[PDB]
Amino acid sequence: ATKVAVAGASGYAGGEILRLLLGHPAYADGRLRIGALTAATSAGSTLGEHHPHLTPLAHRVVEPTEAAVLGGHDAVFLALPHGHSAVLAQQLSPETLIIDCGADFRLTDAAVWERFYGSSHAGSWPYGLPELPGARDQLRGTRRIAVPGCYPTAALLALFPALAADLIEPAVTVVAVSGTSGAGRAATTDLLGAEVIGSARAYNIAGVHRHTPEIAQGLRAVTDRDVSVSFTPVLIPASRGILATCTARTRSPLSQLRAAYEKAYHAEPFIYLMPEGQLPRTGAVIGSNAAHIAVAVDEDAQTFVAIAAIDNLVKGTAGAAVQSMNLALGWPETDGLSVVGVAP
Amino acid sequence: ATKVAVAGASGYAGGEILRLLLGHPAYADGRLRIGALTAATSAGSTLGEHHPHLTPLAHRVVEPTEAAVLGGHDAVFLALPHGHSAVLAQQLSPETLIIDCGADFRLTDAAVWERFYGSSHAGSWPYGLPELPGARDQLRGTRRIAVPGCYPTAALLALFPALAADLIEPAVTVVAVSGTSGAGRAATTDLLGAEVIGSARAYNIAGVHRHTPEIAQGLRAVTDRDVSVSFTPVLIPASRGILATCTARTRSPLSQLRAAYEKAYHAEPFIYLMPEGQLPRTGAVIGSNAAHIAVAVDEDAQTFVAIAAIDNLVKGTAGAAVQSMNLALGWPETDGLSVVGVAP
Amino acid sequence: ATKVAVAGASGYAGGEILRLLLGHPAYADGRLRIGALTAATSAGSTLGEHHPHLTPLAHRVVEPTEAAVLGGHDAVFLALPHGHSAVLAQQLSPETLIIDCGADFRLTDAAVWERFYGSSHAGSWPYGLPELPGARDQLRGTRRIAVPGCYPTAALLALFPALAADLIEPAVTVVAVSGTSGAGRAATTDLLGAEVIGSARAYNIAGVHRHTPEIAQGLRAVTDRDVSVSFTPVLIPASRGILATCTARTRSPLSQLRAAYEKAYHAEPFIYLMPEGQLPRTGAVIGSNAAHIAVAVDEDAQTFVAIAAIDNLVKGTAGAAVQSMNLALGWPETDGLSVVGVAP
Amino acid sequence: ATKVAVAGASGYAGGEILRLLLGHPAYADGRLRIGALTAATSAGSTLGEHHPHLTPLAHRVVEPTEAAVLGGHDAVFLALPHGHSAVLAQQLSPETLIIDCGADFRLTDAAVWERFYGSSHAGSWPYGLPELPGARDQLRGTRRIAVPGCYPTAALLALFPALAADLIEPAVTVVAVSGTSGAGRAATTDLLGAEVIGSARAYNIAGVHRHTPEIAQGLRAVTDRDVSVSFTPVLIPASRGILATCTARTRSPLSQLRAAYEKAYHAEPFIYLMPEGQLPRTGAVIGSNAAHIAVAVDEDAQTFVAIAAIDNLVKGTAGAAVQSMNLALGWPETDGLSVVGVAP
Ligand SMILES: NC(=O)c1ccc[n+]([C@@H]2O[C@H](COP(=O)([O-])OP(=O)(O)OC[C@H]3O[C@@H](n4cnc5c(N)ncnc54)[C@H](OP(=O)(O)O)[C@@H]3O)[C@@H](O)[C@H]2O)c1
Ligand SMILES: NC(=O)c1ccc[n+]([C@@H]2O[C@H](COP(=O)([O-])OP(=O)(O)OC[C@H]3O[C@@H](n4cnc5c(N)ncnc54)[C@H](OP(=O)(O)O)[C@@H]3O)[C@@H](O)[C@H]2O)c1
Ligand SMILES: NC(=O)c1ccc[n+]([C@@H]2O[C@H](COP(=O)([O-])OP(=O)(O)OC[C@H]3O[C@@H](n4cnc5c(N)ncnc54)[C@H](OP(=O)(O)O)[C@@H]3O)[C@@H](O)[C@H]2O)c1
Ligand SMILES: NC(=O)c1ccc[n+]([C@@H]2O[C@H](COP(=O)([O-])OP(=O)(O)OC[C@H]3O[C@@H](n4cnc5c(N)ncnc54)[C@H](OP(=O)(O)O)[C@@H]3O)[C@@H](O)[C@H]2O)c1
Repeated sequence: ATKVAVAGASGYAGGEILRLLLGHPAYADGRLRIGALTAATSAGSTLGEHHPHLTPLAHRVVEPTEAAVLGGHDAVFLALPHGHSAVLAQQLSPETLIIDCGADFRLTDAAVWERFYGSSHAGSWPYGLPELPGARDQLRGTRRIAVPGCYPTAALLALFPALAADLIEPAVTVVAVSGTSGAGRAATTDLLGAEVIGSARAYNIAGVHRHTPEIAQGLRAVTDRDVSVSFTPVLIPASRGILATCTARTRSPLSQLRAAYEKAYHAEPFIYLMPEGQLPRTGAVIGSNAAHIAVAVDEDAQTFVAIAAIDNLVKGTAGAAVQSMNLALGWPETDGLSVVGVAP
Repeated sequence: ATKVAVAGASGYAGGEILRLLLGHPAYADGRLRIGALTAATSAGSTLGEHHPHLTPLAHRVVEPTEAAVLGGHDAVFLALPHGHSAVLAQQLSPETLIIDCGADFRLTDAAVWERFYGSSHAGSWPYGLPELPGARDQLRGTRRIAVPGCYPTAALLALFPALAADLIEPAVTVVAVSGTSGAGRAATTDLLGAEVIGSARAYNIAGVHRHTPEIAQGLRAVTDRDVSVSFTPVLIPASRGILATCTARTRSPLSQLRAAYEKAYHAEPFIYLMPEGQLPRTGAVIGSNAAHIAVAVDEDAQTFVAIAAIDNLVKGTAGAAVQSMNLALGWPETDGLSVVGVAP
Repeated sequence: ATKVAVAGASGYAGGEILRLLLGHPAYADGRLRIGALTAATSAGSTLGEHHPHLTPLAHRVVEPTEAAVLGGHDAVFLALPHGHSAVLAQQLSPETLIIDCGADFRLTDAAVWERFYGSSHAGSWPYGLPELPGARDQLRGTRRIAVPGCYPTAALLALFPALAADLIEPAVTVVAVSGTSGAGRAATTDLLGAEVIGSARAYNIAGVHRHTPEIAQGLRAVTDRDVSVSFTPVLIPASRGILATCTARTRSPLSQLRAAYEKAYHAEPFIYLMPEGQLPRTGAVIGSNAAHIAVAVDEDAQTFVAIAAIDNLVKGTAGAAVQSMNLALGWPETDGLSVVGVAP
Repeated sequence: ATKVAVAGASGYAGGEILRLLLGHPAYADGRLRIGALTAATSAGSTLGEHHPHLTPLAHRVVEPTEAAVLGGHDAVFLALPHGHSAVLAQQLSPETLIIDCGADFRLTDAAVWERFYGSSHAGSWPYGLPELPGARDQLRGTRRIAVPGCYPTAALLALFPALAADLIEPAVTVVAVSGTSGAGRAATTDLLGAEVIGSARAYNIAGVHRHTPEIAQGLRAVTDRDVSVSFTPVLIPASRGILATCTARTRSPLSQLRAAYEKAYHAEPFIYLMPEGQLPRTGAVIGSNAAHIAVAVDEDAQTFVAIAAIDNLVKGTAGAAVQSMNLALGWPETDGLSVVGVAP
């Protein structure tokens, strides 16, 4: 049996990993066991005090996040803020499958990392976005996964097919709305319900958001040209969901762009291209590992437009982690990962 | 193979039955086929124009609700407004399993039906609330099921253990908040998003709500005493969820009340009694077939208080329908019905 | 010119006092000036860092909450958590008008205060609910005001006319839903947007909420029967608004109850009795100082039902404070207090 | 006295005009009277059945929308869907002040109008955006006003100072989120609460939205350069508010751009440039006629970023209508128009 530990089990990403594992077929038949659940200060509390939706695990006592407690598990999810997985990965048995939700091993340019995160670059692990060209093969049998950030997942799925086929200019604009669970459950006044309800605001604008270079990195993997990214995130009064509106200049006809998206995504089970006349909505993908995508051309503005909707906690985090865990373990990639949303 | 038709497939309850069937183990192993999907004016359209979250069924063409279309199915869900079940059930075989989400066959007193619904009584079918004393036995192998209303489900789960144990007075008060999907997807000005968002309102107050006699009927099934029900529903700015606050006068001690609930619900897989110090929240049960329940005693007011949270679309209707379907077909009662909520 | 200080200016109640003062006619004609704005940890920041909606005051620097800073003001609003007004009030001049939004001076029974607040009783000041029988006369020319809690404001307006006329039994039940701004802006995980959005929950149930004795106290002021209060508050996903559903057994006819509410409220400018066939909604009173009320009789359950909607930050706090301020200073009671809501 | 009629009084824009008129100083001192309130199918009903927040007018009976009904009024607000206004305005006296919230008289190019609205071009009236260069001159003493659309108001305020100073390129991108009251109150399934709540969706993308040429026309008024507009609107689960994220290739450093916005807006009472390190939020402007603006430069992407927040119903429509009314009547422009938002 694959014994699984979750570090950061009391946070939003850790809770969603547990939700997905509880529903995974390997948990049903005993090939996957849910072992130690650890955190920082929540140690000693029961899991139900943080995740009342996870009633089968509510009685579990949260433990300290120490190598000894996380030891003895074949797979370890790290659902912590960036800064801990580098040292934590080193203390663990190297045979252990380590799936890091944080950013520590995402970036391939050490100088880019130091500019945006202000610490020593730890390195890079296989990127947990299996639909990216080349990425799936690197995850088969791997023992190290860097799960993508939520906004990059939406932006890259929206944009890479057009850019890989040289059908748009490499200067892209991304304005993405997001529910507030993407910010984590650490209490701040700016994330308070009364503040968030009934309001929308852009934040970390004009290149300072740390996902900007992660989008750039993913796009550079499919083109020769110099990539620039204008990325604006906008917080909206929903708990989950990302709707990324992505634009770039183009002179290619719509029919060519449509065919490029059909070719890239016809055999990708989690990507759904909208029928003609329909557009994505975050409500349709909530609680699923799906991305819903539509493309169009603004002829007057000579601008390509791609819309992508994902659940930030599933395809944008925990579902990507479980998807990559499946590939790493040699299990069917779709195990435990529904494409069906929970709407309305 | 059990072939299933869903009448009212384009509505909220029909869409949620379909979501649950797609995840049901009998669908996965071919024991259950999803057959004809019918409606009224939406006949001729594709299901994706109504339920974009159900992408595996998006291509299905909605058919007319006609006995010729519903025939040849081993099971037929009726997810229609009340008024059509009697005729449709007359036209289907007695061996066909018919599961009615509407009210037509819920009430056992013709005079009560006439007073609250203004029409002749159709009769009554086994009530699809398996947790009620005596209900499960009536549902095993049955071919006719009347699924309960969503508010009675919450209220009856909150109250019947105390009342059946003679630990409270039979004059009960229920004030229940509900998300707006409980009203259905028919477009009215009062259900418009701009109206509902940011606002709460009680409606159909002081005994005019048709679920009042349904609550009373379920309580009279566990006591000979003179039941009265003060029921106030309150619409709140959520899409799903019912939180029923239920009260009754008592002089019994809390210890005896908690023991009554633990005895009644210990072996009930969908009922979760909150640990000491915790209270239910609708967010914890969304997308699950669970009910979360806590009880307390207000000594100064000599008042018993029971709180119950359910998802109105799952345990409040479509999950109850599939739960009853499982019992009717001799399948494991929990098949396809998770207790794990989709939160936050 | 009346110089006004606000202690706790960085909080929700303090911000709403300032919003109302900015729109008060005395502010427009110079009779009223907004002086010191004080807090605790927030001292040293600008007001716009806390209340970006108050742009005319955004540049104001928040000052420490000290007697020296607060001195030299004709009126001082205290918008602090309970337990600080006694120590702060005793350091101001007795001729200073002190208006306390907290509970410190609301309760008239020292033993009840100690039970529910766990500290020594400070005493009691004129209660800032002018519509209560006898209350308005105690406020005229006063220099001490204890502003009521938000739930008691709704429950008392819903219930006192029936109880004062001996038309209902004195055992009352109140189930009130509230937007999340009633909990204050101090950051807790339970108040985070992702948690409160899409979810509802009762809290502090079965008589432990500190507003239970405050409701009982107001009701005891209109009757000599023994009062008891079953009070359940319910957090819902809105930022503002309280909808109180209040019930009591009755043997009086509806016409008599209706007449008692018309008599009590016909001359009350902030109280609006719903037209026949209409019911209150919190969205209709947001941003106004109004209460919208309807009453009914559940004949089958021999139960009176009263529904009251207020804005918890206006008539439930800062509007009541400004309303009482007007009375204390001899200004027209409605000055700066609109009855028109901001909907949708 | 100025007698005012409102056509389309039962809708969202008409109701918000009435809210502002009720708080206008001319209404308080008798110089403005609220006369005929008209609609289509809601004629015969009372206004309270549509706008329960407008309790001082709740008793008013809605009348049919006929030119003879609207005659005899010194000022007429038209808050109807496109069409109607032209036919109605032709039958009204040329000495009547007509303020049209619809699009009929906004556009100055008949071929553009035909292409996006599919009807004959009625002409064009002075555009009701007083902050636009040259606009205030045209509004003084005018008897005809075309009020701008909500999204163009936000986009033009965000972009025109940069473009007028030739500091950015004329190919602009706008992605704007909007609360659902922008869609009007006509009941459709796509606007119902359960659909809108918890979901976000772009609509009318890639140049098909009718506000695209309106944005382009406003920008052409400040540059003789060729303007292109990529405009994407996104519906979010709020009832009010527009947050426009506007980008363009930059040819300038932030200091020059900030200075240009300071110069353009320091005089403007409704336009608030955010302090250093603060960004707009729609919650801060709800219920006010304010727009909050911030600008930035993404150096790595060489992209100018401008964020604008307004209330879609106030500065986006009814507030702009009343603002232009003041100017046309020779009244103080800010009369009845607060800059203070109703937050949280
Ligand atoms: N949330 C998303 O949508 C999303 C999407 C993509 C990627 N991610 C990434 O996933 C990671 C988790 O984010 P989140 O949203 O889940 O935040 P969160 O809800 O606040 O949870 C953070 C968890 O990490 C634990 N923790 C914090 N510091 C710790 C320390 N020194 N040692 C051990 N445990 C510690 C916390 O334990 P305590 O309870 O004791 O504090 C908590 O359980 C982040 O790195 C994020 O970048 C998140
Ligand atoms: N929604 C809940 O939370 C809930 C909970 C418990 C019980 N129920 C009960 O389940 C039933 C469905 O409620 P709902 O929320 O799903 O309403 P809904 O969303 O508005 O949809 C109703 C469905 O019934 C179809 N329909 C209406 N009239 C029909 C007719 N003459 N012939 C054939 N089909 C017709 C409609 O087809 P078209 O699309 O063509 O109109 C539609 O698909 C109700 O009786 C309700 O009491 C609902
Ligand atoms: N909010 C409502 O709906 C409502 C309704 C009715 C009555 N009330 C009552 O009004 C009062 C304020 O509630 P709230 O919702 O506004 O809470 P809040 O949003 O969290 O703000 C509390 C304010 O009090 C300040 N403060 C806290 N401790 C202080 C201390 N030792 N010394 C000086 N200032 C201190 C805080 O300043 P810092 O920012 O520096 O911490 C803050 O500005 C409460 O007593 C409440 O019971 C509230
Ligand atoms: N809503 C916004 O945020 C916004 C912002 C900027 C500009 N505008 C513009 O303002 C106008 C009103 O939009 P809205 O949001 O208020 O829509 P709405 O909420 O649906 O109301 C539309 C109003 O127009 C009336 N009406 C409809 N058809 C009519 C007809 N043949 N004859 C007479 N009256 C008719 C309606 O009366 P009945 O009740 O009888 O149907 C109703 O009162 C639109 O042109 C819009 O472009 C709106």
